[PDB]
Amino acid sequence: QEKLFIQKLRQCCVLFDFVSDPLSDLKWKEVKRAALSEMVEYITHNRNVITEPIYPEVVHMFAVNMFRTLPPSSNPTGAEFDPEEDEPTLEAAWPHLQLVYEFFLRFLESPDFQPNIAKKYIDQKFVLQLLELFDSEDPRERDFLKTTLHRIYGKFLGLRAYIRKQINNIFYRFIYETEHHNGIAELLEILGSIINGFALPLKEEHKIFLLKVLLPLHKVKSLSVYHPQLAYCVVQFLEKDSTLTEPVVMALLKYWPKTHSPKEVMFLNELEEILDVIEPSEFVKIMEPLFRQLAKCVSSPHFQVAERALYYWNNEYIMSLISDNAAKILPIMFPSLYRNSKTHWNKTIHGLIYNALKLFMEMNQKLFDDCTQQFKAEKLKEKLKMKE
Amino acid sequence: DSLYPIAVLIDELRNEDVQLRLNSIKKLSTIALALGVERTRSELLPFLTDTIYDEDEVLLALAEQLGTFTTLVGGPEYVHCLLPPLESLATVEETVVRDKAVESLRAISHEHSPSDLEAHFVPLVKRLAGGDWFTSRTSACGLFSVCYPRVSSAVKAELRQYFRNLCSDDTPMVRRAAASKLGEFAKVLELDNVKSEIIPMFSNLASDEQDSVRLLAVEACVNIAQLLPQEDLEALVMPTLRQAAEDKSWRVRYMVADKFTELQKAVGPEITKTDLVPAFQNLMKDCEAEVRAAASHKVKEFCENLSADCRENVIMSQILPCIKELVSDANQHVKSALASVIMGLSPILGKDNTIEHLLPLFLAQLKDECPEVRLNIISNLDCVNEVIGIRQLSQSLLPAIVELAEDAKWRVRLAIIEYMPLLAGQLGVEFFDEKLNSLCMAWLVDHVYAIREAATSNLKKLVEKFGKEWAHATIIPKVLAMSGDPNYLHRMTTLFCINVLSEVCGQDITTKHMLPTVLRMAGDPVANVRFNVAKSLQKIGPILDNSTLQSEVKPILEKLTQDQDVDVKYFAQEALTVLSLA
Amino acid sequence: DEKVFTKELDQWIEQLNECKQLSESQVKSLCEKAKEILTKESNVQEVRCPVTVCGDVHGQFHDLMELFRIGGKSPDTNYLFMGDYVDRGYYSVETVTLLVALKVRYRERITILRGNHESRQITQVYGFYDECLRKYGNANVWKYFTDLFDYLPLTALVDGQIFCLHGGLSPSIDTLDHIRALDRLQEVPHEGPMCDLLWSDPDDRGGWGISPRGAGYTFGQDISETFNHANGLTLVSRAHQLVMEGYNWCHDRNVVTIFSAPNYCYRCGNQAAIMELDDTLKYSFLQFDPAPR
Amino acid sequence: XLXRXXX
Ligand SMILES: [Mn+2]
Ligand SMILES: [Mn+2]
Repeated sequence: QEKLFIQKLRQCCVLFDFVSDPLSDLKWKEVKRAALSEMVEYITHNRNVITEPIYPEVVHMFAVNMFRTLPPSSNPTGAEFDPEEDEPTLEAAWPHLQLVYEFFLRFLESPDFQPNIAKKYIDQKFVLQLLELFDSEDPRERDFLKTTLHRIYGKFLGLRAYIRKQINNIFYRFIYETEHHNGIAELLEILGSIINGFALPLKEEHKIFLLKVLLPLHKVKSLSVYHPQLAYCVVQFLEKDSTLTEPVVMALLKYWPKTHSPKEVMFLNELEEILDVIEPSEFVKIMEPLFRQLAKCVSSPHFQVAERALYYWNNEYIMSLISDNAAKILPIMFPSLYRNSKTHWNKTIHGLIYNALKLFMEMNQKLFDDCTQQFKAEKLKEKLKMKE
Repeated sequence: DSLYPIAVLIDELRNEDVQLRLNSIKKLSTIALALGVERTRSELLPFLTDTIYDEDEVLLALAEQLGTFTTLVGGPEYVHCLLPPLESLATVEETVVRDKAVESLRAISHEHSPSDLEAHFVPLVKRLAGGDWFTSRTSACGLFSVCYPRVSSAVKAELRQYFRNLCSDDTPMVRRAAASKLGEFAKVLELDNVKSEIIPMFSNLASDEQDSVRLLAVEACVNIAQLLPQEDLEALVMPTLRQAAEDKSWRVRYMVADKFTELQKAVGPEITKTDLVPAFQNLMKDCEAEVRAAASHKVKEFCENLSADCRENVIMSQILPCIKELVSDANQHVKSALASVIMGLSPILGKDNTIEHLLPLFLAQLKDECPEVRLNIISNLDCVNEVIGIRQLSQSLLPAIVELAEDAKWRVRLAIIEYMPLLAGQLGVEFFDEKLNSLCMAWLVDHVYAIREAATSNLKKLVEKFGKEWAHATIIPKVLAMSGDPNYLHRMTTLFCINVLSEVCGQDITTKHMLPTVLRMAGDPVANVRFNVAKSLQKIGPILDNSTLQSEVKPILEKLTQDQDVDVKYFAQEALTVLSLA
Repeated sequence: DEKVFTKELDQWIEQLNECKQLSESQVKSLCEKAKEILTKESNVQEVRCPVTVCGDVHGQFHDLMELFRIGGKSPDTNYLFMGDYVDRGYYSVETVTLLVALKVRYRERITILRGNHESRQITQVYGFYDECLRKYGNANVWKYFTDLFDYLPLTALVDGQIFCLHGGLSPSIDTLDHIRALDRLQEVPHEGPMCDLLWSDPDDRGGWGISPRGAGYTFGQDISETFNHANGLTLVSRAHQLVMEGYNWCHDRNVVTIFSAPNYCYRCGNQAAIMELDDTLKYSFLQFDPAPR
Repeated sequence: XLXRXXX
């Protein structure tokens, strides 16, 4: 017929309360595998541009195939195990859900489908239940949530307060209570786009979002998983207000791994990603203790660290800065670059260093020399008197 | 003869080399000692107070230190002096530190005089509870239990308000806290208040948006139920406790499963029969493997705790049906769990029922695929025969046991090798010597050492069961015709048993039927077998008579002290110095 | 003068058995003692039967323990491990600290061989390094151990008939003497005979192939058969690649692999086995599941 | 399969 505001509101209810537990392998009667791929090629393939009838049978439908307490983890404890090595456990009856998401997505994503066709049909309580969901089926299930929550956050200026706050709560627990959660990574991406679009004169709840939530996320040990998605947030955050540069860098410094080479490398990597954008007026506030550390990194016995540390030397910009401030930097870096590199096994660094040194001459001959002087001179005494 | 070191730690508390600043703080006690109380109070605390430390390892240590200064700060009159810094450590981000900061306030709280408490200690709890940042509020919760009992009627009311506030916090995190502490906080409030005040919070935290809160509510339900007198149980506790047994989030349910026998006792011996029994089934048939196996573990203790007059009746018409189902579950951990306690039911249903009902299940498990379920059942047979007839055992169970004695998974072969000496004793030696001896002899030569070791010792326990004379006629022979196996691993097995049989074979049998072979082997090609021969003579040493000792021992225990292989050498020597033969 | 040390190792061992690490001050000492003892050994250590050949252990301490619950316990039963003591696992230190301890003590009862992992560069990448930190604070127990590693002999010959090596055969190596000439007293090189002995693998592609690993080559049935016929080797035993079944035969019973790290890296899900060689070199393989933790 | 250098 031509009366659809009753063919779907009964067709959806069919695919709604369905509930087909695919954990017995019986009753192979699809039925619904279509009802959905239907409401799809119905709202997608220009079969419509007028399906705004006041009716939230979609939501209810969704919040029934999705909203369930996630099952008990199929992955081990967590001390002797690294999540980057967790065998993904795929949710069965995916080809079923796979659509419930798809539909709900190609739902309020389409034009003419007003926001108040949901305003009070998609309330905090819906959001929240959606959030937990951020938990286990190889990205697949997450990936969808990542997107769904994205678009919901970018259309209901009312749920922004909540979505945000409730995301924090998930992180504070990740950090201080259970050092376990699968969608931390996915979530940060969401917060990626979010940050990249805050108020020009940054509200003060964000500066707290950054300082008391984001940085502390580097403390965790499973960091190897959401590091890159994280760094982006830190960096992106510094482009929206280079004031926070100092406190962000002082944080990464306080935390800085001491028994986890791999993390030490990440920090270095993220730290360059920051210098790369650092602002001269700011670079100065950090500079001293920052390079005071790089100093140790070069002097590290872990080839992977040192290697990544010295690479700082091939950054046009980072070098640029060091120059305009060689005065102070150069001597902090010397004892370690010029260090008596004649006591190693990694037949590489010795050369990797020489190269940095050269790159340090072409910049300020005089200083370079004068520092040598100063160094040797000192070294001298510590060799004479220090032999009684 | 000096006071310099101590005076230096006092200078290394700000040394900027965290590794040192630690040590100093980590001994912060011997600084306030050589410091001198009246000082500690006016120089060391106002220093730890006006100094924000970073690195956690240090912060942790300061916190743990501060809890013992009760004395070094001058005793109870001035214990309220340690508050200021701890109150700050209570705020710290990294939990552990603030967790210890809390562990301390509690400890030193008991040292405050009620007068001080109302004046210095409560205030700290109030300030922590009202903190801008959740952490503080988190902490605060752990502090009510310890000051309430001693403050005044006026303050007790103020505290109760502040605590309800922590329960109704905008942060899941703080709520989950108030949640866990809700139990211990009730345990101190006066009765009336448990009813009018605790109860409400209890139910709310019990129906929180966050399930991770709600489940902590079930834990405190067990505590609240022990405070309330029966009657009121069906009015204030039960609505909520049933509610949780159903709760959508399997996590909440799982709790009611683990804290079941606990809830049993608290509730009553009756309300149990009224609500929990049905409720208990529900869990045994839960949708979540966990909650199921969970309840399984509780089966044995749930019953032994059922009303004295109906136990057998309900275990039979109510519980026993579901059990039979679980035995045949799909999830190992559930079969594996229930199979490790299922037997404790025998002594409840009696000789009869046990054989008509439970005994069959024992078989079901005794033969299951999952090593666990087998292993877990094999372990409680030392029993059964104390219910079923020792004949009923050796007839409808012994067969399996005879088969288990050699299934794949060695930890299981073991499980049998251990339950042997009992079966042997109960079954009788003649039964043993006939259709069971061949087994205990087989083990003596298993591929896995673990099994041989167990088997070796096993003998000593049999000789203790059937007298020396029996060994010299059914054991000592085979245990010797083994020394002829080419593989040294087995070849040694011999010297091993010997080292055990002598412990219980009188001075005779040892000297005339074992000492001969413990020597004849001292001339073996594989050194291992040689240095062990030496180590053996030291074991069967004392049991020999002085004359045999310096006759057939020393001389042959000499022909080794001068042997090639460094080991045999050392083991021959340390075989003398102990026997006192040089 | 003799019961002043031998009575203390006995304890260090007892300790390491409860799974408690020795102290930094101790590690260094243990290692030295170990050095002097390993210097004297050849690159092709010739140890007599009977024995128990074990493979990769990778800091899976407890699962090492299980092994002993199977093959018996040293010194009462002789052993021979083929490298890969550290890395992956959660208790490297304890594990290696132990195995070494046992050498220093019962010098003739156990034989340890170097593995692709007894080198700095790897230990650093895969974990032994970090664990050393996470457990000792400095980075000295690591140097102490990465140093003792260089003296570890490359290969072992069981009664002149069975050849043992962590990895495999190497082009630059044709005869056992070719190996007795090498100088193992150095860190594992990226390319070279020595390296290969510790990285090579058995391949079905036949004829020296390129190893998808990064070092060493993929010798084949042909290459194996020859090597054996050459020096007079009845069987070439090694281990260096997870063999789901504990041990695998390949190249027409010429070369066999033996992995001893069950459920490897606590993730892989493989049985692990060890090979016993009785008084007359008889092949008997004992498989075992990861100890119940 | 944990990363070639060897699951
Ligand atoms: Mn290897
Ligand atoms: Mn390996």
